[PDB]
Amino acid sequence: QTVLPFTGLNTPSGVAVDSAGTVYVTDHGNNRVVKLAAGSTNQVTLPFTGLNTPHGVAVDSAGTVYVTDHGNNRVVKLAAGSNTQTVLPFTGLNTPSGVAVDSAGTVYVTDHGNNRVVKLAAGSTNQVTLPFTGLNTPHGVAVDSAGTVYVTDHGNNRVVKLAAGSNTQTVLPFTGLNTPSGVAVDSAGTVYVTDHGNNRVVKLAAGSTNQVTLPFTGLNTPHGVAVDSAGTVYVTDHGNNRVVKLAA
Repeated sequence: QTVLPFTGLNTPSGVAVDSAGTVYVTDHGNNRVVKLAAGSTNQVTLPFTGLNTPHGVAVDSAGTVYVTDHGNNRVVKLAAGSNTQTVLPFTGLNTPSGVAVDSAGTVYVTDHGNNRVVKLAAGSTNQVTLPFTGLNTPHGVAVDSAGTVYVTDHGNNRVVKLAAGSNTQTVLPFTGLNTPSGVAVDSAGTVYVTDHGNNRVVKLAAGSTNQVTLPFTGLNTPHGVAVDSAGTVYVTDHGNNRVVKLAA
């Protein structure tokens, strides 16, 4: 386990990693989003403005960065190479937490306060509610290359998934979870979950029934998880104000 050379993090929450290995962190307690290029020792503050207790972070294939501005019940994005953020036209959000973006630019948000997950096609002004059932304070969301949507049903200690267009969810065969937070999915379909209440990260290969505990050490109320193209796993060790990683 390697501690990434971020500085000054305060209760960090969301984490994402893009195709170049740049790691994006929502520095929730400082109302900012920072990033660290692969192999770099100096973080960069992204020119977001007006954030308030931000939570989730995502990056799409064009390098646009999306942040759940939780305290303001909104989702904001910033194109790579741009100074001017834009606000996504979501409506009626309440303490939203996670955000994910698929290969078509569709944006998915866990509307945590309303026990629902909503999505917005790129350029649309009309969100739709995904047909999840029985969610209870959902936290994390991820979407894979097939458009399958994965959600940590935090209040119910389970992880559920919805195939693209599918009408009822599948409960993933995790076991023993406790207030799970972040979720990530790698290129092989392996699902990674921050088992926040148990201070651990677990993973489940696609179609497998037996989860595996990753060898992180000393985690304290961890929040987000991300996995890059090399299979390296990144975790926001929220209670310790750090981001740690495990190479495969």
